[PDB]
Amino acid sequence: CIFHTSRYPDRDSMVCHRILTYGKYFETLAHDELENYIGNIRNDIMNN
Amino acid sequence: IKNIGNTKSEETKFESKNNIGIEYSKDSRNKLSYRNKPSIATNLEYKTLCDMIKGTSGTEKEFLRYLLFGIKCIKKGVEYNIDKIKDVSYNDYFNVL
Amino acid sequence: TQSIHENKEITEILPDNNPSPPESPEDRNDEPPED
Amino acid sequence: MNQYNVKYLAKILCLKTEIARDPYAVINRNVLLRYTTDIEYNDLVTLITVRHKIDSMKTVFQVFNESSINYTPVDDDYGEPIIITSYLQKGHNKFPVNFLYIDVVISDLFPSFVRLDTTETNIVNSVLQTGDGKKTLRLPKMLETEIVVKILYRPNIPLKIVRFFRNNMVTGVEIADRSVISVA
Amino acid sequence: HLTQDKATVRCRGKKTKLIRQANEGRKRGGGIKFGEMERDCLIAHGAANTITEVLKDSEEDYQDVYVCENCGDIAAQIKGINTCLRCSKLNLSPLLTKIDTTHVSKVFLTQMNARGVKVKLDFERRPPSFYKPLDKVDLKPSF
Amino acid sequence: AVISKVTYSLYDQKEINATDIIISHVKNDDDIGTVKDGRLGAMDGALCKTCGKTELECFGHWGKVSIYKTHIVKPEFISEIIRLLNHICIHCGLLRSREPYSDDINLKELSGHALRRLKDKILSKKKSCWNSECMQPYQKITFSKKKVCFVNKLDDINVPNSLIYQKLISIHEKFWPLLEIHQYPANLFYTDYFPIPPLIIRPAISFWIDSIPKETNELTYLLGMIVKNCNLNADEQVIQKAVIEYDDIKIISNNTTSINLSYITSGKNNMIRSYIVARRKDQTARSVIGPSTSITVNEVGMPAYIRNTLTEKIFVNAFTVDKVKQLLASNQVKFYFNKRLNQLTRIRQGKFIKNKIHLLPGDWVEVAVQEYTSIIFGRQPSLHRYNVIASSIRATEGDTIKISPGIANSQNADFDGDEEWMILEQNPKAVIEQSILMYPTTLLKHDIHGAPVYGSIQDEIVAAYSLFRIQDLCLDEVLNILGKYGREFDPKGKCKFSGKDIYTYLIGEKINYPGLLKDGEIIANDVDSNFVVAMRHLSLAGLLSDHKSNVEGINFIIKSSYVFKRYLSIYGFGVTFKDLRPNSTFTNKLEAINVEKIELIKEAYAKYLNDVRDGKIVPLSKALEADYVESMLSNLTNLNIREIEEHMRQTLIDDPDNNLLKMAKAGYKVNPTELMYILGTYGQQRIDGEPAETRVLGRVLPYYLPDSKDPEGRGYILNSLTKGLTGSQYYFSMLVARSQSTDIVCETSRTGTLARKIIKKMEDMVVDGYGQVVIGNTLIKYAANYTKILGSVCKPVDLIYPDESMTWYLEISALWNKIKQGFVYSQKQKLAKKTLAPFNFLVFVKPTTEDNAIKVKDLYDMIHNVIDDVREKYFFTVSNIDFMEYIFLTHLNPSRIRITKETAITIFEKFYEKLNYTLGGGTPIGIISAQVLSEKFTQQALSSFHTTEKSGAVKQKLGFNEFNNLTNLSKNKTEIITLVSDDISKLQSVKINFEFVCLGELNPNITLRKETDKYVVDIIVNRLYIKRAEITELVVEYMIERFISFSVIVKEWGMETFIEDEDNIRFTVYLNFVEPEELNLSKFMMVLPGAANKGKISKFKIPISDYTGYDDFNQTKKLNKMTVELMNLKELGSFDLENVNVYPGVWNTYDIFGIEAAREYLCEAMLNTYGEGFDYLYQPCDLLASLLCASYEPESVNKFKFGAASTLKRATFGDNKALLNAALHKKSEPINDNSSCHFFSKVPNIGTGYYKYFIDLGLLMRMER
Amino acid sequence: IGNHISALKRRYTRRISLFEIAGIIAESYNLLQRGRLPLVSEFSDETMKQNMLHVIIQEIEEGSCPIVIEKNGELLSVNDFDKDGLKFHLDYIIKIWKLQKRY
Ligand SMILES: [Mg+2]
Ligand SMILES: [Zn+2]
Ligand SMILES: [Zn+2]
Ligand SMILES: [Zn+2]
Repeated sequence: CIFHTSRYPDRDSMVCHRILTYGKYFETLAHDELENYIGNIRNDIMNN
Repeated sequence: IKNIGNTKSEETKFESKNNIGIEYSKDSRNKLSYRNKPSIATNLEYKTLCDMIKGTSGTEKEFLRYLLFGIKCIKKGVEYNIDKIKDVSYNDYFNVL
Repeated sequence: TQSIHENKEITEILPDNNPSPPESPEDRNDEPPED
Repeated sequence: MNQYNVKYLAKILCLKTEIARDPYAVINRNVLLRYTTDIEYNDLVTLITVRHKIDSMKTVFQVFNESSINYTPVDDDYGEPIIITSYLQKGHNKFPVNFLYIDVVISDLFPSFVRLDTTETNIVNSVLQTGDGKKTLRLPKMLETEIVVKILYRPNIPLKIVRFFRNNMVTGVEIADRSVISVA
Repeated sequence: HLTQDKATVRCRGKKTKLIRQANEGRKRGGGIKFGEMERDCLIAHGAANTITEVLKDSEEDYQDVYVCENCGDIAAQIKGINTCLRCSKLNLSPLLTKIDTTHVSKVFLTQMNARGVKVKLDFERRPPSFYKPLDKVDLKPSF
Repeated sequence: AVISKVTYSLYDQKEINATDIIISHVKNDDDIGTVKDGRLGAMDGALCKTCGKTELECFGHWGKVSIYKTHIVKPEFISEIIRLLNHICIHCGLLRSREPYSDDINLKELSGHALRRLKDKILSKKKSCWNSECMQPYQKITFSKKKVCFVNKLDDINVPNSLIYQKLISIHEKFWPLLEIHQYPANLFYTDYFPIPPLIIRPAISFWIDSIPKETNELTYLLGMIVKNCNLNADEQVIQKAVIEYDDIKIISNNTTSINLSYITSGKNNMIRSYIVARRKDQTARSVIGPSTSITVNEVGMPAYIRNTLTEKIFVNAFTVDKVKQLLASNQVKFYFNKRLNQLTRIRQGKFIKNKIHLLPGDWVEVAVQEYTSIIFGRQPSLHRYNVIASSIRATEGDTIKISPGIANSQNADFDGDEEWMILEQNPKAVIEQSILMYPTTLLKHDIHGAPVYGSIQDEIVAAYSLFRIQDLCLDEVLNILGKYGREFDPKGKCKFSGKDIYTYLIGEKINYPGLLKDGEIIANDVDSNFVVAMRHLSLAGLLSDHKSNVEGINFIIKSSYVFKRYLSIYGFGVTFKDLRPNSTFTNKLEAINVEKIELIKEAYAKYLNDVRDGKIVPLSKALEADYVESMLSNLTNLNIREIEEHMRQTLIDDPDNNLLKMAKAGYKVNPTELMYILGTYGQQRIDGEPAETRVLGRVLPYYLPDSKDPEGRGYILNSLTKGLTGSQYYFSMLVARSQSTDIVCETSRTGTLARKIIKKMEDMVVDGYGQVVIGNTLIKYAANYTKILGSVCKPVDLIYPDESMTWYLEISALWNKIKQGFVYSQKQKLAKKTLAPFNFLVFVKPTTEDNAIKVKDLYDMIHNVIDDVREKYFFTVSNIDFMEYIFLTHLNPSRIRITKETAITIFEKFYEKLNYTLGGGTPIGIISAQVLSEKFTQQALSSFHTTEKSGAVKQKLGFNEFNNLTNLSKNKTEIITLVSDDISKLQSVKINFEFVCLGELNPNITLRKETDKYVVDIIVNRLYIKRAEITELVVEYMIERFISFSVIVKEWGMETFIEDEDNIRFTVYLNFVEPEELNLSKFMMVLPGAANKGKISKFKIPISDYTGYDDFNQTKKLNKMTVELMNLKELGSFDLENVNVYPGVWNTYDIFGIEAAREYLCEAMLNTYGEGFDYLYQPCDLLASLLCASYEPESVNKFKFGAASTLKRATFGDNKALLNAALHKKSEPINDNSSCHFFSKVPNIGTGYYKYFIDLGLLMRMER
Repeated sequence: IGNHISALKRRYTRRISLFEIAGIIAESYNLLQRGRLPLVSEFSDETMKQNMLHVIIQEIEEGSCPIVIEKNGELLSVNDFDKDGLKFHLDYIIKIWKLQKRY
């Protein structure tokens, strides 16, 4: 890519991206909220 | 040709196999402060070099080196004047329509 | 078209289509740093 | 000073000769048609001889670098040395190298200008008054260090207004005026 | 896109509290905004009085307001007497003069004062002038 | 009673203390002593405890809070304090020099240079304290911006504000001018008290729901927070931080959302430019528009729902009292105003007050708006003057606002959903101004180019074209066409009539004009768009207006539009599908032609590629190969164009009544290119002037093989619209379309910003009372339009060069020699064809038969004497008007035409009328010019008028971007320098020494090998590449040798050259590198192709071209030309450029030639940015340039550097710091600018406001009852 | 030579344009609308039955217009301007006013 830049997939090309559908929003939010929940429980136990 | 230089002062688009060297040549830190003279002997069949290699440092030097090139061409048997060489015409390919 | 005083002609510049008027409004470290 | 910029300076030292002959003459490229020049170059002192065709009168200019000045008047001398400086400075006989990279006088961008006499100055001052007491308008400004001011210099005639004959695409020529402001 | 969903008109209505200008909103009976490009056009016509009247407060909202020529404060009215509190506290007797400006100008100036900038206004007292008869002028050519 | 001057400064500490209202508590039972107490002003449902008045009549009062021995810095001026700590010794408090402390020098009798030099010396001292009182080093204090305190850079030690205050207040008055101090350093701090502002600027915040409790104002909350830390007797940091976050939080933080004092002047949403120079209004409306044939250009149709809400005013006076009483009796009055009490009353139906209505002079009543009242209306955006006009009201049906199609073009309006807005202003002065100045009949002729702004559109054009051609009509048919205008038609003795007769009747005037008219009859072959459409140069209404007045022109427009629409009603018009494609013969033929030719082109290209792939020819460069292919494709497109033109001609022969070809002939929207798109081919699609670029496998789409050379694979479309594009062709078409839309959005954003800046800059430039152009107190131009005549009245006319057949040849040649300098321009490659006549005298010219004519001598004397008289009496002997005399001597030359004495007298009487009546003081010429320029470049940007092109040499671009660059006037950028000569050797030297070439460009054959004690590098070059680069073999040798000689990674080297054969050269290099060996070997082999070069690095080559230049109208020469980009001209100083004409950029030309040359350059370049046929824009550009060069140095449009712009003007422009600096410097200014007048509700010094009005009571007081 | 230029400029001051006459009419009309006394000859109760713009034009034409304008450091009444220019502009204004149903 250093020597032939135009022949390497560009950052705006669809070749190098994937797309999120309806269910993926819910999946990611569930992941993040569960992690925050467990973190808060750990912090409370440590403080107690 | 006289000494016209460049410094890190519009955008350019070179082939990137030449751009590396082109941008390397823009840094004054990559050049010696004084010329480094030749040390490996060559062109043993000529004494005009001794005339050119020292003393002559003006238009005479340019004239002498052009003479040397012409002498080499004459010995080889070539035109030695680039203006008198024929360039291939490509209009024969693209004259359709 | 014909030419009469071509050296004094005036060239028209007018868009054909224009935009319609407006309407009232009415950490998991899971992202690249993006340097 | 070098072997090329002296040829450019020789043309400025024909407009200066014309102004010496007549302080109210119009200055532009065409003036050069009435003069001839001879140049003798040397790294220490260059000699420029300006000759008026009809009169055959001579004027001799001696040109020196700023660093080394050794001036002694000669026959038909202009009466003052011509100095080439490294940077712009005040003085009608001092010219920076910046002015002499190209043949300035014959460029299409060289102006056409003249000095106003007393009658024309009075008319201009009268036109500028607003008619309400002594209030007046002001002309646009130009610096004293421009080459135009250097060319139009006389020891005993202060220069306050310069008139320009602008090229105009629809009327041919247009008249404008500027006032000269001093530089400290 | 239906005509009766876009039509609007205002005669009189509510004002905004801070600046006392016509409110905004089609559903709330707001007024159309006279922008500065329209102002440019009016100036290009040469209609000075028209633009002056457009940009001013309504003639029906006028009231007497006095300003102190010394410090620029709006004079208070105590027991029917116009007084500058700041200058009176300093034992001074400055002139109080009537002004006819917009409310938004007063708000802007007061805020600038709050930031520490003092704004003082002077007034023109040109000496009286008299009309004199003038000789006649024709201006026609000689034909 | 007239505000005339404004002064800014800072408050003294004693002034802050002068108040009896002390605030102490953050809370209290009744807010007494709090930041919300009622003594500071009235509030919701509460009278003011100070003056005892309601909110509508109380403007608030000031208070103070106590600070206990805590010195407080004023945030805005924090930086100022830093500036004052670099001129004194902190420890001993003395200046950083000793010269000021000398009695031998008195500063009173000296200023400017002396003070500035002394200040420079004092600042440059910067050394350990000279005096022995303390003998301490000088520190460097700065505001931390994280901790609210000043700290020393050398040592992180907090410096208390008390020390800084004590040191600063010690400076004596006599040294203030040296340090640029005006009032007092102590004015930069608060010491004993802090002010508390009134309640007017911080009323309780409400919401759209009445139930929701009102929330506290942010300013009040911040003031309470300040008060919280005051009585606590805390440190200075807490109070300082509270004050900073109350005033301007951005001083320390970086969030731009909190509300504080500075919010009023934050950004684009200033209080000035949202509520002072703009505002919402009461009597306004807005609605969708539609057309109407019953409304003339002077009128506007108002719907019922608007007529039933808006109201108009009737003033009570002796003339109207009875009418007002009748209206009150009839229940028609909606509002009443008592002027003596300033009281407004609404007359509700069924409920109102009778005794309260006592009508006295000066009162007024308001009733429903009536027909023929003037109203102001327009369509946004308001790009130029004609978007906002005042017209007479007519009652119409529906809920839409109706306009005549005759004004649609001037507003850039159509009827696919557009809306327009209305406002009603009823002040009597405004009424008169609306009735005269803003009336459409007064606006007929465009301000700059003078063509009418109203006319016909669309199918009317075709109607006009057809009407002129109809031949055999009886009287009944003529009268049916003429309709209500047929009453006065005169059938002299004829029984058959033509369309020419109808046109002659419509033009009821016997006038001549070369080309169009002879004795009032059209002598052109046809009537087309240029005769009847707005903004066109052959308008008939324009000639009629020039002959008499705007009333006649408007009448002709109305009447001709009516008759054109009657023609449409009687005969009809419509295009069908059969008009476009009766059968498939022609399209099939053209399709076959395209199919054959494209294959021929592909075969030729394949032959070339195959020959290169073998050893039969050296390949071309990429650029040249692309150029050859492009040439072949362009030839194919031109063949298609020629076929379409032949088809149009043949169809016209066979089917003379084809309606599509009628549209083409009349000059409306149809031409060979559009028909080629429909029936022929689409051609090449381009982005940024080139075909689409390859992206992955050397291709654009996977429909083509890797590294494909098929032109169709890079955007050449073969199909037409009737055939239908394929999917891949559709891709390229949509690429172009979508790029255009995106660019439109971006350009819409940028053009508005530039337009606003230009308008603000030029707003105050007007014509004075003597016909001169002035701004402020500076004379910009002696004669307003070169003529001291209204701009719309002057007329461009042919420039007739001297000829020996003319009558007064000597005088004419002398005048030409006097004025010719400006008629050769654009680097000597253009000759002017037009000049400017004062008023279009041609419509008054009539030939005569050589014996009733005026004698030659008398005519010459008349012209000469008139010109002399006008020269002295109207131009005061200063301006040059030789061009007027030249125009009169050439266009009325007896060898060209003979005229009677009466004709000449009429012409010159009209000349004097134009000189006397048309141009008046107060004309806003600057803003008109700004609007014209801005509207033009905006419309050109939004229509994609300019198309990018690829070039091999340096060129100056067109369009908005270049104009913006010119107005910015940025420094420290490369400029395009043009060199022109007649001897080509001088240019060739510069070319050889400046054009960039590198070894890699020559396609060498570098190889390397290692031998005992050496590395051998062979570089083989083909001579043809050397020849194409336009250099010699020794140039290549020198490049290589110069690179190797100065390399820092080469230890030992040697070179030799060999002639391999008739067409190859081998350069051999023997090398030994420095340690490390192999690493440096790899680096050398990597950088060799690009490092061995000569010339100035740039992306452009330097070809030398030839053209033909003018010396005069009859002298021509052949000139050579080249261009190069440079920072300055120093490098040229040693190249023998004698007799070489040099054209540099703006800053270089200013530095060498002066300010006048810079002005000329700017004017010409700005004009060039617009394109080819826009010469009429010369006058506006000339003004803008003159403004940018009004001082002794050029000045950008982004700044106010040399002009003495007032503080309020700068603040309106968007400075955001102007008021603070003005207060710091104690500036006192007059009130003359438009912005300043708007701020204080004064009448601007524009138009009617340019004069001052008085009333003479003498005659009233001489009358006795 | 200064006096000659001054005299020429004083003569130039007497020419009249649309802005000046429009301003004069606007001032006079505002004053009349708000209730000043008309200054026409033969003033009587029949004067109050006429059109106000007719009254303003009559005052201008018979030389009793009370408005005074300051132009180039001088104070001019409407009758100090060039007569033909005043007639020219008034004719145009009356035409367009008639088109508007005002006059
Ligand atoms: Mg539309
Ligand atoms: Zn006060
Ligand atoms: Zn109060
Ligand atoms: Zn010290």
